[PDB]
Amino acid sequence: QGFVISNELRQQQSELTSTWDLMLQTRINLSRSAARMMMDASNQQSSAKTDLLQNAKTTLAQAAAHYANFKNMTPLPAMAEASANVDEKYQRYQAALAELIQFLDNGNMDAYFAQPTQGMQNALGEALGNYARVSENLYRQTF
Amino acid sequence: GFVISNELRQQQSELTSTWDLMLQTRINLSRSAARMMMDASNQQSSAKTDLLQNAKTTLAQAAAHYANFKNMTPLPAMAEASANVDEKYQRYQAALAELIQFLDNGNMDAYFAQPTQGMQNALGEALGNYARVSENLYRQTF
Ligand SMILES: N[C@@H](CC(=O)O)C(=O)O
Ligand SMILES: N[C@@H](CC(=O)O)C(=O)O
Repeated sequence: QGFVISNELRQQQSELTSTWDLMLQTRINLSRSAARMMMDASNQQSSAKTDLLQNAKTTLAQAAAHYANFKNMTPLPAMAEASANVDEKYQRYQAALAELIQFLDNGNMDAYFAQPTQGMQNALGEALGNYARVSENLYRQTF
Repeated sequence: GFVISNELRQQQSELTSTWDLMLQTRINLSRSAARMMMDASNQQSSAKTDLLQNAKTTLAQAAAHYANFKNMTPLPAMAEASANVDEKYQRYQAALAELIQFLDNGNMDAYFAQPTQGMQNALGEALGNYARVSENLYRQTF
């Protein structure tokens, strides 16, 4: 520990980082799945793969595993605002990604491309970037 | 308060940003190639050329962050060990840049055939190894 339980803040950032990266690979997988889905316009797309969609399911499960860990460890009262905003945000992005797997799972390319996914993602990154600031800024104080 | 721990955190944020932007580049490229398969009226929604262009941009910013990282160094043995991160980054960056020209030149065969995921994994580990060595090994050793 030390700097306001430095190790703690170090572990939470590790969990959030892995959760974040894992949600990004989930989106990559969906996308690679979608691009390969041959059912568009004047083109046969590419090697029809649903394994990639299955992968998406797995990575989202893994990201959910890490967040579950971030949520069950020594919660600091000062990080209460930052942590909740991280929750307004994670639940929305995780639900966005699942609306997507559900669309690719039923051939609903109507809804898949139309979903404003990037906005949901940015909002989480903002929340995550904010958690990082709070954990250091004026939080590195007292030692 | 130490020069070592402080420069280690600074480097962690530069790498995190690089990694994120390279992941963001891959996502932008993929969304373009998907939109490139049907080409259903390119516009605000079907921002295919626009996603290809954003991919060029996020990759350029990744490059910049790495610049800051390589533009500094006080740690001895660490760097020696972590020439691994540079190798893996050198590799993955070229992979992303090549996918941009394949997509740009409409070479879909080449875009899908490239073993991108293998190169990104290699980098993610190099990064996790950097953190392994930074943590304790230096975070305690000064
Ligand atoms: N809207 C979805 C699918 C797509 O546009 O390719 C996304 O942002 O991933
Ligand atoms: N090989 C490229 C394109 C694709 O396979 O979707 C990638 O893995 O990003």
